[PDB]
Amino acid sequence: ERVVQEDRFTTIHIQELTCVARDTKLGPEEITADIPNVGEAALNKLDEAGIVYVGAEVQAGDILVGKVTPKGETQLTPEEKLLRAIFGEKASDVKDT
Amino acid sequence: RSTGSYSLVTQQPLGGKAQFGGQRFGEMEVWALEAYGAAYTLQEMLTVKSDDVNGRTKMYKNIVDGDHRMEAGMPESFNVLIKEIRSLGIDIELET
Amino acid sequence: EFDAIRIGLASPEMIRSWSFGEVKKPETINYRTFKPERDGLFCAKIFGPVKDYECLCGKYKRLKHRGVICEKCGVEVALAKVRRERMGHIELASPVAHIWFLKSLPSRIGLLLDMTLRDIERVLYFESYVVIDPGMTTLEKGQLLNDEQYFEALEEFGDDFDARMGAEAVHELLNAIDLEHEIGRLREEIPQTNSETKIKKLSKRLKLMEAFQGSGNKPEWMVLTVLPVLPPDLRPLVPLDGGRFATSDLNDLYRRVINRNNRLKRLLDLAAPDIIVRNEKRMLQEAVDALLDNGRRGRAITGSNKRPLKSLADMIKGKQGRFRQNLLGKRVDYSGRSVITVGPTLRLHQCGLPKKMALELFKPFIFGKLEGRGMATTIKAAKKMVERELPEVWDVLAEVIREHPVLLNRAPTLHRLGIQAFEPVLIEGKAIQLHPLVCAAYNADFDGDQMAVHVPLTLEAQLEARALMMSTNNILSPANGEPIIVPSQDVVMGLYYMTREAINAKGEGMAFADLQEVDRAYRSGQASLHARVKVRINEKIKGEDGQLTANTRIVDTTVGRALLFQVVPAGLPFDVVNQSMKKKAISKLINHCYRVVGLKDTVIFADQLMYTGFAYSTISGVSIGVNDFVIPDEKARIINAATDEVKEIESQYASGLVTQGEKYNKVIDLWSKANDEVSKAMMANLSKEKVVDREGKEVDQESFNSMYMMADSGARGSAAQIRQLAGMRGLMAKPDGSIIETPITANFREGLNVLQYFISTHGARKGLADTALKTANSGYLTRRLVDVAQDLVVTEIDCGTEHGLLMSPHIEGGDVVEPLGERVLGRVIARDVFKPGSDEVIVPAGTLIDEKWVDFLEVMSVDEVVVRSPITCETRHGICAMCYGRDLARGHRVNIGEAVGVIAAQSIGEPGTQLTADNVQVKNGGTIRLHNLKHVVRADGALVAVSRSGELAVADDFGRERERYKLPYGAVISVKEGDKVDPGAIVAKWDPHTHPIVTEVDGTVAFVGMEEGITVKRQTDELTGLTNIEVMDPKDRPAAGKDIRPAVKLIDAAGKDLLLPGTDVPAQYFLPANALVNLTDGAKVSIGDVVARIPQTGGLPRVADLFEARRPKEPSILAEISGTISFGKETKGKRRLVITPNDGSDPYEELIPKWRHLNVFEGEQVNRGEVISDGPSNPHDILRLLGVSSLAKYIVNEIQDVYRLQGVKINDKHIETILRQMLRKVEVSESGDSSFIKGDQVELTQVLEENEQLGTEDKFPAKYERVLLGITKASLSTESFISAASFQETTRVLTEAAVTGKRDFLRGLKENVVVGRLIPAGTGLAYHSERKRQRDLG
Amino acid sequence: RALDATQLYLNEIGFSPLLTPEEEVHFARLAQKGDPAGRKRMIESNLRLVVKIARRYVNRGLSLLDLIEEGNLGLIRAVEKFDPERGFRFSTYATWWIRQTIERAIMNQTRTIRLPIHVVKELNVYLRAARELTHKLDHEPSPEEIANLLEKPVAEVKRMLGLNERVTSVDVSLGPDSDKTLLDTLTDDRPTDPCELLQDDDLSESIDQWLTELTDKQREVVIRRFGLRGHESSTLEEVGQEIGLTRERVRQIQVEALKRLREILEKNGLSSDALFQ
Ligand SMILES: [Mg+2]
Ligand SMILES: [Zn+2]
Ligand SMILES: [Zn+2]
Repeated sequence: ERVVQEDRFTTIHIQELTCVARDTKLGPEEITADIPNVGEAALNKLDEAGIVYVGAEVQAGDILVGKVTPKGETQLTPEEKLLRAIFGEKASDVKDT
Repeated sequence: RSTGSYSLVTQQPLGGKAQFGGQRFGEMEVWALEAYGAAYTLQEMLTVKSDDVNGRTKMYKNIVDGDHRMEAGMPESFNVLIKEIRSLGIDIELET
Repeated sequence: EFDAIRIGLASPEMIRSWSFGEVKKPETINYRTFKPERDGLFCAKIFGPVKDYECLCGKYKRLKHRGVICEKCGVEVALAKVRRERMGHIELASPVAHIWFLKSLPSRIGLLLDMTLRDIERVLYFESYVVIDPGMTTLEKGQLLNDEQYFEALEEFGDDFDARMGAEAVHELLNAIDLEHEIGRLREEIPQTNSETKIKKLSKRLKLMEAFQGSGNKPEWMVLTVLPVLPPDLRPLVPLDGGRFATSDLNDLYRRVINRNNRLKRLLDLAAPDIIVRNEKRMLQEAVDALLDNGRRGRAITGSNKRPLKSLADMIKGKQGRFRQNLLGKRVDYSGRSVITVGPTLRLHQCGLPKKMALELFKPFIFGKLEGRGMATTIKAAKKMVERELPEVWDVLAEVIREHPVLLNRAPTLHRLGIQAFEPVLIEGKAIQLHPLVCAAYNADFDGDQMAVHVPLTLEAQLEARALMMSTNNILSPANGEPIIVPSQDVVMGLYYMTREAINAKGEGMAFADLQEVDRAYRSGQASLHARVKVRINEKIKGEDGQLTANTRIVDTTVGRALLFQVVPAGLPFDVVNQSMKKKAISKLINHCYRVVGLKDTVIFADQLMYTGFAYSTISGVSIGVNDFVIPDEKARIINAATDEVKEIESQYASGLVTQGEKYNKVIDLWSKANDEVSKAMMANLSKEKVVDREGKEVDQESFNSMYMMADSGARGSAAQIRQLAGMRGLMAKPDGSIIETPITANFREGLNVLQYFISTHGARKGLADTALKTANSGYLTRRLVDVAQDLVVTEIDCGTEHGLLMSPHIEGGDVVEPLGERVLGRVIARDVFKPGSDEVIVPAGTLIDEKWVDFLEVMSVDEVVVRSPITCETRHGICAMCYGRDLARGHRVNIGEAVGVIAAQSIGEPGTQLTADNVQVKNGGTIRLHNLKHVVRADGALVAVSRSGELAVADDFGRERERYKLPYGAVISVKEGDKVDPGAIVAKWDPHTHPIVTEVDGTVAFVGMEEGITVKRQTDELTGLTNIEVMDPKDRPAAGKDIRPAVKLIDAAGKDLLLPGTDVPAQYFLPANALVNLTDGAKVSIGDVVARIPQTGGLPRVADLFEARRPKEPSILAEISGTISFGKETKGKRRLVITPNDGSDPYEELIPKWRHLNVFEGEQVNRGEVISDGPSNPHDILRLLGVSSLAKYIVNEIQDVYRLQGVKINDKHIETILRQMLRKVEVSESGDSSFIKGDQVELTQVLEENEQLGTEDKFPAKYERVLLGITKASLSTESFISAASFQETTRVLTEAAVTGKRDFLRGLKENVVVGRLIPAGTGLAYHSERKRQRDLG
Repeated sequence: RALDATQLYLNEIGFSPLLTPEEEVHFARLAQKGDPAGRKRMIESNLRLVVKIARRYVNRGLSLLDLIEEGNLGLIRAVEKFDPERGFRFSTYATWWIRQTIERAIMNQTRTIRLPIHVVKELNVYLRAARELTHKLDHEPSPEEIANLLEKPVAEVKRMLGLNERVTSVDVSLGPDSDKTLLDTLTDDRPTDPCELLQDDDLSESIDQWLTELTDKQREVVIRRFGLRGHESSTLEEVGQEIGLTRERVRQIQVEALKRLREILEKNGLSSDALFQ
């Protein structure tokens, strides 16, 4: 345990994660700060542009950048629209990516 | 891995959803099970764990219900093989 | 639910039944909207809908509309999954010929119409004309018409003439094939011919006619007028990222055919002439041909792409087909992998599993346990509890894995033990904790190796993992009877140091009242771990049947041996732990413990040895240092002396005394002698160096050295590795194959030079690059062995046969290398063994020989036993349970349903990665008995041998043969028969240089025609060194005297003619070249006269070439009939080996080449099993000339010699199991009852001989002869076409099975795997048995 | 020997001699009344010219045999549709229909997704104008600088260039090693996971079962609005027309029954943060 408490064989690994914004024929992809079906605990780490701050501790499953894509002809299931009215969430035509 | 996405033509596990696929069960591991007496362990890993639309979905419902016996059905690797031989002008059916 | 998957030709009326619509347009989808267009390759009207329960228009999109079909733009409402089953069809305007039935090894269309393959290709391309129904014209149906010859036919005949060209002509030639009439014509024209060049052509054409009659396939269906369309989901057109689409290679092929079919349909209504319409019909030929298969005479389309194309046939062939890709691998669920890690606290039946992997593997079992316990109401809420890792989820996961075993397997699965089941326990970490004892079967080291996990779901698979695949069940090897789970190097090191008697130690001579006082004295530090003490022990004896009697005695042992007896079970005595406990002694104790106390007390005893070995190997801090590799002080006196003995030779090389080759063998054999002298002087100083003091003395005991203990106990290291650490390294090899003159006189402790280290790199990379072939060649051998012996499975309980092969111990050499103890252990006897007395038998009947019967046969003088073997079994379609035995992982015999053919191929292919005469003298003392050796006693008191089929044996006083020596022809025998031999003295002498001769009778013999000027030549040596009649060569003879040969005429002294008994012609033998006549002309000895003196690859590819039954590069020449052989003409170019049978009247003449030096002479009688010319013999002629008993003895003993040299051991049942499948086909010698001249299976030939005998026919003249096939040709003989399409060519086995209507059953292993059914072997035998008695019965 | 489907057709059309420039007048007048004697000789004499025209479209989408056979479809249409009252020439009229038939066939049998003849004609203009601009002087092809040379808007050029399908093949080995295919790595969006399929069936059955644990009148108005119990989607005024028989009373029970299922869902372990987040 001395070689672990003294930080002998500890190494630093740098990982790169890229997010590209293409131009879908339905609509272009833009980096924003509005995400559907999320809460405040997921948008506090982002900024007014939609990218996390430098130096923020990110856990497994956190959002790095904001990106939504416009969708058309979703054909929502009538059993699904009854559940959205329970809480009161508005219908948004943007896919979370 | 327990479940995940499957391929288009052959309904086999694969990656692409921030997760790896499954363990490939080659012929060397089949001979090891054939050397044993495990006939139900070999059929389970070939039909209900891969290439079965009605087998994987109905086996998952059984594990939650409590009981689990078998769901053989027919592998998708053999259903596609029949439709490809028939397209070559060669008739092949099941006499039963 | 289905059986007998049949395959045949597709009729145009049946192709339209599979289809749900006809495609007319070549497009796929619309450019604006991504919807399937109508009457195209992608059409929701013909095939299924795109979306789930919704049409294209949208008038019906609910569940209540299933059979209602919209009329405006909708389709039949379905589950959107029928797009994999719906098919189409394209009604072609012109017929197209199938290339699968046209371009193959046999001409399916050519042989059916008696036409050439090239000539058919000429008519199908609209180049030549053929005649239909010639009749009363001047030409034959086989005669074709040209462009200038056809115009003349309509002028002279006019009537009764019809000629066509193209695919409609081939379709017309098959309309009037007259199937019920053509066979009647072939039956009356086959027996008229006699040449074999026409028998194989008319019979191969005849067998194809009966195939098209009983199967129901009409010859008209070989050419197709309508082709099916593959479902659209099998050729998907899916989009990609960025709006880009991706299609398959079959959409453009299907579009190219529709583009040319619609163009041909429009070109027929415009009244276009024949010049333009014949080229369009030609394009439609290669358009459909390129769609079916690629690589034929029709080049595939290649546009903006490198690879040519991927057609329909390319999806099931080409090492990448869908049928072959699944046979080599398939991804599964409920799996995972991680690195392995040793766990010394785990039991044998359990392993370590991380908590992060157990949450993912057992996820469905947690969702069902949370709802049943009441923690979650729905499955959507239970899934969120696992993502948060709530504390109550760990209590649920601990309950779902309590009795649920998991499967662990390593990537290289060489044998059965590669997959074992364990009970997982939750451990903290990310590495799989593996048991240290199961590391030998897995062949897994802790260098970063990974191990895959699998979870059995059904309780049928959970019971198979506990009762069959458990780690505690397979404690013995499936190839031998020895335990595979044995203490490794780290455990055997602690058990060796504990039981290691010392001369003087602390607490020596004290007495202990029980074993508990020994531990109490050792833990207090008042007694050494190994000191000579005396302890009273209470042990129990299991030697008595059912009586576990206890005995209390006082023994004289050490302290460590008494502590080791605390873990020994009650059934074993104390004498099993009084030794030093080496690795070979512990494995023999676990094997003896398994046969006495059983399995439950053994799995808990092997765990105690691991705990005791790990505990006492840590107390003794054994370590390797720089002073452990002791160097003998006399090594410098041997190296400096050997270096001076080479300096005196190099001076002789500069003087011209020795040559280059003579000096090479002098310095190579010199350093090899000095290397063995250092090795024997190093082990003497390394083993007996520890000195002690007992009441005042200097006594030498065994060395307590770390380097010596690790090699003596057998933990790690051998004599070849300690030799390179302390002693000299020796002479190194070379990739060319030679040995370097200068050896490596330094070891690894002192260090090597720069040149000495560069030399060692030659053999280093040679062994590393050899491992790449050891995994590629051995893997190809174990795969070929499975493809042959996969269908073999135990099906019958008792065959009821008495045939069997004789088993005798290997007495070759001085001592028996493999006695009858392990050669008969586990085999059922075939015939009752008899004592030397009368009416007294040892075994009552066919019984299973266990360890209790081996010693009962060793006390008696029984040496031969007739056992049962699979190669002699009579069970059809399987192997008997009593003919196999009990050599497996279990103690009892084999059960019904055990696939003994797969465990036999894995037992041979697993150790494949480890594979690459002047005089005789009796060694021991005993009587001398000779068998099958007819000798003639001379007048001096010596014996002369004339036959070579026999040998000399040394009979023990008990009556057992323990030494066997082979004697050449004319070997003089010193001792007589029936006398006590002397151990160390000669018994007979031979002459390997010059082959001696023998004389039948004495008399004044003289050379006839020996003028010494042409035939022979009088040679004289220096100082009268040679005074005899020396023969001359045939090339040195004259041109006129070359026809005459020197011959010796034997005449009696009285003058009467002397003739040998049993032969009409006298003993007139011609003297060959390079011969010397010791006896003068007119005077010879009474017997034993030498008139003429006749002067004179291993490893893995050896076993692979031996199973293939290949002929060697220089096959040996053997005799056919027992008779007097003779020579023929030599100046012609060959050698007529004539032979006259003395017992029967049947002369047989054969020819022999001249470059093969013969070893037989003229006038000597040879037997049937005698060898004439030296050289390796193929296993083919040994089966015909001797039989099947001699073939099974030669093959098994030749394969074992390759495995016994490397140290591994395989039972003989696994070699005889593969040999049974090779000796399966039979061949008939005469014709008249069979169809062709070739042979068929012996299972079908035997079932037909019983019906013809006890039927209308009296005799059975249709005999047969056994033939031998390799592991490549015997695998092709498979009645199934599903399994045959895996290892053979797919496109070749599908065209043959289609034209014959081969209904394939699923009564094998390889067929039920790709289909998805249960296998007949193992637990699946109860499923196939309960269905056979309910299908063919009530 | 060596045999091909190309030279076998060219050798058959090379044996017919050329038609005299003064003999086609007798065959053209006979073709109007209808006779299979002059039409066979007129088309066979023009088979040597369709090869030189088809050889100009080299390295195109169609093969050589498909271009020769497509040009022959216009020859029959050119002979049957003609007028010999001019008398100027006859070979210059057949090459107009043969050349027009190649263009209509090279744009309909080349791509997988078929493009109509009205949008495919203007597409070749953007591809022809982009070729000359890229080779002006060390120029790189791009869609920004081409919008000014053709006076096209920025949003119009991005749609014309993007209209080209250019479909790829899934049976191609990705990378240098030919051991993996593109089709074996693709996934589907319509089918789902076996766990997700059971998850949707469980929640659908729990929603319908929870409706029974309420009033007998509150379950009928909710089943008619969203259409869960085998009904279709409707509005509030349609349900309160005949079945409801109220204007604002139906809207009052709808907001109370909406919150009645909210409390029974949170107590069932399915809160808003677990489903709606
Ligand atoms: Mg390793
Ligand atoms: Zn519709
Ligand atoms: Zn038997």
